[PDB]
Amino acid sequence: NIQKRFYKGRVALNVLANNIENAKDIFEAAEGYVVVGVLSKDYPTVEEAVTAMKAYGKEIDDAVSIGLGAGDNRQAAVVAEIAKHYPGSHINQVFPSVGATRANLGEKDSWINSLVSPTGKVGYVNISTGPISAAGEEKAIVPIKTAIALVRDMGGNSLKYFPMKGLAHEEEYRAVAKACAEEGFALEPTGGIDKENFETIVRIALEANVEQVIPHVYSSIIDKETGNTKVEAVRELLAVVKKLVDQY
Amino acid sequence: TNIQKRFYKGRVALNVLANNIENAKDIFEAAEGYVVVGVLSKDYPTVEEAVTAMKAYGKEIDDAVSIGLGAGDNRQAAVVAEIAKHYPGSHINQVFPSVGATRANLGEKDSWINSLVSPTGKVGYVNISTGPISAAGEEKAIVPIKTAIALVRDMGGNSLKYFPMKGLAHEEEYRAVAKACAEEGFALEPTGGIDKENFETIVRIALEANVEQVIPHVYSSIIDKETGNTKVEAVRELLAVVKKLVDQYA
Amino acid sequence: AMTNIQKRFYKGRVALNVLANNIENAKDIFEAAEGYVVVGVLSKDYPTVEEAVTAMKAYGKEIDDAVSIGLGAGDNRQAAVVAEIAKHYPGSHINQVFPSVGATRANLGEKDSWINSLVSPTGKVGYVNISTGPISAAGEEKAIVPIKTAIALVRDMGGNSLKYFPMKGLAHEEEYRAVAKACAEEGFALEPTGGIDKENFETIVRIALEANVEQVIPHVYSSIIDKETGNTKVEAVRELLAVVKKLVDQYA
Amino acid sequence: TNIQKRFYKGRVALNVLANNIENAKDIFEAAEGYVVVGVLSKDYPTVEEAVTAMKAYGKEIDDAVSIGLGDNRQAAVVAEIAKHYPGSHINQVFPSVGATRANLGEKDSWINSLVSPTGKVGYVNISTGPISAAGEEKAIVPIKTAIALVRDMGGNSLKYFPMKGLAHEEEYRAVAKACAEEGFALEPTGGIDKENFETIVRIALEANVEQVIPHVYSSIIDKETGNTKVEAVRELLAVVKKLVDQYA
Ligand SMILES: [Ca+2]
Ligand SMILES: [Ca+2]
Ligand SMILES: [Ca+2]
Ligand SMILES: [Ca+2]
Ligand SMILES: [Cl-]
Ligand SMILES: [Cl-]
Ligand SMILES: [Cl-]
Ligand SMILES: [Cl-]
Ligand SMILES: [Cl-]
Ligand SMILES: [Cl-]
Repeated sequence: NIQKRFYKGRVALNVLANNIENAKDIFEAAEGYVVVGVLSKDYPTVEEAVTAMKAYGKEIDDAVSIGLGAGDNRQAAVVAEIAKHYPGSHINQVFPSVGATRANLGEKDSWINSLVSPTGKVGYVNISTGPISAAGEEKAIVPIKTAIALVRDMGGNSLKYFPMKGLAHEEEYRAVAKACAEEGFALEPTGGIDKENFETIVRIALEANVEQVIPHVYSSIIDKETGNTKVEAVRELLAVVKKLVDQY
Repeated sequence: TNIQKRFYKGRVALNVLANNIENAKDIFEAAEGYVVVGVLSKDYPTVEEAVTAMKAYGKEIDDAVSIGLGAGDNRQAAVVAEIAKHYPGSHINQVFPSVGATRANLGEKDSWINSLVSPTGKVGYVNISTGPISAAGEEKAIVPIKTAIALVRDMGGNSLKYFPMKGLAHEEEYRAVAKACAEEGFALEPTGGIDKENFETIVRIALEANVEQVIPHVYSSIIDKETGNTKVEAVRELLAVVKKLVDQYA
Repeated sequence: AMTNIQKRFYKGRVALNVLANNIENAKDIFEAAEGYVVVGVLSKDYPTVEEAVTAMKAYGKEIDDAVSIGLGAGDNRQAAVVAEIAKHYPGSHINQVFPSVGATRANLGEKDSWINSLVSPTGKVGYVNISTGPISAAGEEKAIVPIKTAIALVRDMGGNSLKYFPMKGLAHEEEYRAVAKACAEEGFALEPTGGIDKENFETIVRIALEANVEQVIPHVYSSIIDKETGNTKVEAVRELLAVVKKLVDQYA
Repeated sequence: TNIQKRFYKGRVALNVLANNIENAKDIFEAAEGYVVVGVLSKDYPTVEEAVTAMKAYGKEIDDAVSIGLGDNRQAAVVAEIAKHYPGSHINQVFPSVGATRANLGEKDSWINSLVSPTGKVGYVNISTGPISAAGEEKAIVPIKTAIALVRDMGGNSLKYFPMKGLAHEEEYRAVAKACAEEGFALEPTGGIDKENFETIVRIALEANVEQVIPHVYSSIIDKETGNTKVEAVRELLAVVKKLVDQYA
């Protein structure tokens, strides 16, 4: 399960894999403190996504993160369906699909995040992150702790805070980290995270006393030519995680 | 059978409770079938016993069963979600955060699921924090009505159950809910404190706003406490008000 | 001889305003606050002026008449009811909508009380919305006016403070500071209301005292009410009093 | 004995001052009853003396007395007089309207609300009490927002003062249009004389203000006796009939 993937129980990386070969190199470079993203959108049917994800899982101790694909809400229903057949270790989901996904897991255990977004209003998140809700003229903009309580009632384990646009919403992010710490809830900062702002983003969460943090680092560490997530980048991220977690 | 068969001229269906299966049959007759009959999960100690009972009701009333929490009791949300794996009924009462689980659990079966959202004292806004953990929070998620509608659609729900209304204590709020539902093409289920003296007003507000589909819930106000039965004459009276109003506005 | 409400301000600067579930809760609150509180009793909770008057007198008998007469639920239809209650019972403090202040002061007659005036944030620093009566609040446009012009009108109508609502906690912080500074310059009192909780209370009181407002009445309602018992939490009142003392003890 | 009897064809009532009871009787006759006669609170040292006087005037002219300020320092005096004598018509400053209404109790009367030209078409100055008029800035508000406030305070009309004759004509016409649209009465005052009276009343009538009370003070008063000139009242009534007969 996912609890094995947190360095000292505090931080697990989430990065994408180009293919199974890349997944294996990533898992090794992270010393196992990682869940590896496999994207539902890369496969034409639920059936094919399941078979692929089981194949990844076999090589990396089922440390698979089931992905939408950069938070793409068109894939929410697909991910909910996949959960009937494959739990992975970690599941990315939009806010309104968390309940369906948890129900679909049935007797299987997994960890499900809930995508909520910056609003420009410190203290408040946008929970309207499914297909119909994201197409609304207005969004449901709610205090962070009220979103956490709803995610709990729906069977989720964390907030996926996306799109962060790196540090563009840093003040808002600090408030989300504080609320998560106060409620004993996990946090997954995502969007525009790179080797340069990674330390800051993870430190903010640990300094706030968020117990479990899963930073997501996607295209910024992907080699454009080969498409592979770079093993040296994964090393560098892990080095940061250790430096920070050892102190906090 | 699809709940759509239960709406008079496609516009209004009653939701009332039944005390036993005979009472349910009498109600279904009195309403000319334009009703779903509430059977409460909280009246059964196991999901299995609730399922067995609900199927027995459904056999006698063309499956026009409304699966109840029990006065919106949020502790029954998980029970109702589990019942949906085994019995879809025609109509399911659920709290906002449990709609998605309930829809998923229906599996290959179809049914109609409402979503409990509450008055806030703030015209234009509803409280969606109606599950066990969310309702215990110090603050609630108070959102514009249409944003709640959109979320309910993404979770697989069919309507807003607007509760507790306290009759017309929140009339201005309720008017705004009806306007939003009409604009969004979404159904509305007014509930709480509805009786023979405010039923017409409450249904009229929704129809005048051009809400397409309305399901008013009328519970204890029409129950004879001596027998425990929902009063058949009350159901006939409510049906007559429905036909008058639907004929006027449809 | 001191006015009743002057007795309710800690060192003359801050009086709490909280609701009570019943008389015993009111008594408990008044003790927890060391009397530096007025307790809200809402007119909307009574179906006649006479019943409200009886009830409010009964609260007053137990808490040195430290009753704050309320509208209830923000329902501006209660403004006329509050104005009529004032003919019979002054309490210590009266909540009123801007256009109903004058009738309320007139109806007090020979009786003494402190009357606030509801004005609202506008999204425009320096300006408040005074269109808070039944007809005016339903208008196509609102009377949006500089803060001091609202203060001077409230004074001509017989009121004592601005009730600044709805604050949404610290959402209108910049607008609120401008209201506080204008109140300070005019020697007028301020009653911040809406979304105040144990976490933002200190900042809300500090913004006002730092700007040199002399008398502040923060209203703390749902955030300190136990939803299960309906009581305003006595331990929350004790905590808020401790904050008030810590601030006020260094603000002169 | 209410003010509705004082409007010629239900449209226009004069308001002019009386210097003594004989002058009041003469004015009431000259206007054929289509007048409220002003008695100034400031002409008496106490409320009680004003009340005794105003009652004596009213006895002679069918209660057709307009209670006058004469001056915002008299606002509180007028509010107090209203406890004891309603007249038919009461002049009041904007912030004292609700006190005055409340003081009337069960007695009926018509209360105006003094609001002022601003130099900004569409906007009136409602800061017309003693403290408000002494402010550095004034509350300058859209006309219809003033009307709604006056209604919430229990007033019946806007007293638009000081007009300075036609110096604020564009503004006045906009006030008339707004009053007509809202079904509210209007009382033009300040510098009205025999030369601009027709123009001022025509503006209100073409705007379709239902009830208009033009106030004509010093321009028709004999300085040597203090009396309002009875022939001037007849001249004004002739203009009122000539105009109003075209609209009613
Ligand atoms: Ca099958
Ligand atoms: Ca038709
Ligand atoms: Ca000072
Ligand atoms: Ca000092
Ligand atoms: Cl981003
Ligand atoms: Cl229910
Ligand atoms: Cl109810
Ligand atoms: Cl100052
Ligand atoms: Cl608020
Ligand atoms: Cl003039």
